[PDB]
Amino acid sequence: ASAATEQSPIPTSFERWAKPGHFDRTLARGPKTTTWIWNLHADAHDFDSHTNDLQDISRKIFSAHFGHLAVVFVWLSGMYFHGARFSNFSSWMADPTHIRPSAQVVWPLVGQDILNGDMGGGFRGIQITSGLFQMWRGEGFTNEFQLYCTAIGALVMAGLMIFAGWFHYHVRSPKLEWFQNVQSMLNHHLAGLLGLGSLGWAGHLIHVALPTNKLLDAGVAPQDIPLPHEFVLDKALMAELYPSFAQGIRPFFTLNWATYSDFLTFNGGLNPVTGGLWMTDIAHHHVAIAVLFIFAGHMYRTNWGIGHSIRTMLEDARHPKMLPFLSFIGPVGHRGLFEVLTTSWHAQLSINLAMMGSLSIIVAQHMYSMPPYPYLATDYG
Amino acid sequence: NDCEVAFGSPDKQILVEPVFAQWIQAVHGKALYGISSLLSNPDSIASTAWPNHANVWLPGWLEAINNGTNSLFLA
Ligand code: CLA
Ligand code: CLA
Ligand SMILES: CC1=C(/C=C/C(C)=C/C=C/C(C)=C/C=C/C=C(C)/C=C/C=C(C)/C=C/C2=C(C)CCCC2(C)C)C(C)(C)CCC1
Ligand SMILES: CC1=C(/C=C/C(C)=C/C=CC(/C)=C/C=C/C=C(C)/C=C\C=C(C)\C=C\C2=C(C)CCCC2(C)C)C(C)(C)CCC1
Ligand SMILES: CCCCCCCCCCCCO[C@@H]1O[C@H](CO)[C@@H](O[C@H]2O[C@H](CO)[C@@H](O)[C@H](O)[C@H]2O)[C@H](O)[C@H]1O
Repeated sequence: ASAATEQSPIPTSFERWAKPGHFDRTLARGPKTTTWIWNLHADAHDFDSHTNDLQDISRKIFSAHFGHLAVVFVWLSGMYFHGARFSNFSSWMADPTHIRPSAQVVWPLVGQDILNGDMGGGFRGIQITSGLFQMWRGEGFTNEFQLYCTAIGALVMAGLMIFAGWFHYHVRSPKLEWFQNVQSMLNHHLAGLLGLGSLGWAGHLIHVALPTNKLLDAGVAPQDIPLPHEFVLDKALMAELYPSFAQGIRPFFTLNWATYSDFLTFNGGLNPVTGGLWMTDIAHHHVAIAVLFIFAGHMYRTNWGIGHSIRTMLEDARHPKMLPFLSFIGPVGHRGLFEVLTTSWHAQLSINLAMMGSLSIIVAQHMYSMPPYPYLATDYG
Repeated sequence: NDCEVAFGSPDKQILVEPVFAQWIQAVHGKALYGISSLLSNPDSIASTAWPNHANVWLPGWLEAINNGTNSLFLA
């Protein structure tokens, strides 16, 4: 307890598993025909039909989100494990222009090992086109043990995510007033999820990825490269690569930022060695958008007076307060939309799916033309 | 057969011969296979028309069915 918002019932019972259709009143009747079998999976996740309280539906949605995050962590663990056990990642790390990325080998069964093609270096496997190798090279991975460690960490995170979804429903589930705090959610997601996330990744890039990639582009063999923590540990090794790390974190507080202009570059092109974007330019990007997203997260009034109220901003966007040619939306405007979006989960899901699909399309159109990983643009598959 | 040929084994295909239609090809006088059936057998009851010997169609028809260049009873 810390915010006094939980005390959820629905005791973890086992008997409620041998009675399919328990969620719907007509689904728990008694099958009769076969349409029931198909109806079982047609509205299994539709928690809106099952019950009528918005708070119970919100609790169910929150725990379903946690279980989904667990599924995605299991998938990530599997991808890192495939790159750490059934891959030619080290071979590709040595020669990423003549070796074909492969992270899947087929068992020698009926006619089946013909799918294991020669990938260069004597490796008989399937050529993966997921871009995992190019991503791991840019992040800072050099050997497969680091990939195995990341796989174990993702599996641990998956177990942790399936405990957070059981603890936020079967032990201490939030109240509806917590879910309706869109101001706090926007503040935290904008400043703590996106802002601090990209700030932490900029820290990783400045201390792990930029070193490793600079040595890789220089010509150093992958197991001749120091491990990332030495880049973090001693500043002499890191100051050999960059001469702006000799002044430490002093030019930042005294606002002498052009001192840092050799690892926060603003080149804006492609690395000729790798083919990907300039790694220093990437780190500078993440620093700038961290400063932008954190600053954006202090916009909405939460518990301290300062901020906006989205309800006020919505209710004021109306004639005669609009631009004169935009005044056709009338004297009510967006008045009832804050209560639409804080009481309907479907309205929120519609907006978020539209933005998520549009942003995935934007991701597709920005990664062929500005290839953001080493040796990505040349692997056309 | 697709999965055998794709996995580099055209020899492991299941190839079943149409033995009944190959035999009906033989009962008309096709010597393409090793089936000495009715009109393929030159001194058979069907080929000779024993009491009558009036099948005056037999040599002309076997000049055409054995001719492996027309479409009459393709292999
Ligand atoms: C100790 C383990 C445990 C037990 C005994 C229960 C028991 C219960 N839970 Mg549950 N829960 C758990 C863990 C557990 N939970 C965890 C770890 C989470 C976080 C994800 C949840 C989150 C959760 C929610 C949101 C809800 C419940 C509900 C319920 C109750 C109804 C059961 C039911 O719906 O039939 C279902 C029987 C099943 C076998 C469900 C299987 C589905 C799972 C998630 C597997 C699907 C993932 C799939 C494999 C992904 C790959 C897809 C594949 C095709 C590729 C029941 C008493 C529901 C309730 O209260 O009913 C009113 C409710 O809505 N639980
Ligand atoms: C504008 C935001 C933005 C952009 C352009 C990037 C770009 C990049 N990131 Mg990322 N990142 C971001 C935000 C962003 N990041 C945030 C907020 C986090 C914390 C959650 C991260 C955490 C992160 C990790 C862990 C990693 C990266 C990596 C990368 C590089 C890989 C390619 C890629 O992601 O596709 C390009 C992405 C886009 C085209 C769109 C980004 C989607 C954001 C979330 C939308 C933000 C909305 C904002 C208002 C922008 C305006 C709308 C816009 C879509 C037009 C690339 C240069 C990888 C790397 O190795 O670097 C070399 C890597 O592993 N990032
Ligand atoms: C990849 C991956 C993974 C991993 C992850 C990780 C590894 C993590 C992390 C991490 C992180 C994420 C870290 C970070 C951090 C951080 C941050 C975020 C920071 C900050 C800060 C700040 C903001 C500052 C402030 C201040 C100022 C302003 C000045 C004065 C001082 C002070 C302090 C006050 C896993 C395995 C899970 C799974 C798979 C995937
Ligand atoms: C797109 C996508 C994806 C990916 C994702 C990712 C990769 C992500 C994320 C994310 C991230 C990247 C994140 C993050 C985060 C971070 C955070 C959230 C933080 C923080 C903070 C803090 C909490 C800190 C604290 C501290 C400490 C630690 C101590 C000292 C002080 C300080 C303050 C510094 C996938 C494909 C999978 C799927 C689909 C979608
Ligand atoms: C205006 C009234 C019309 C009424 C028509 C009624 C239909 C008439 C049917 C005519 C049928 C002819 O069918 C009969 O076939 C026999 C078959 O051996 C022919 O026989 C033929 O076979 C021998 C082979 O040994 C041939 O070498 C020869 O050219 C010929 O004789 C007869 O010559 C003919 O008489």
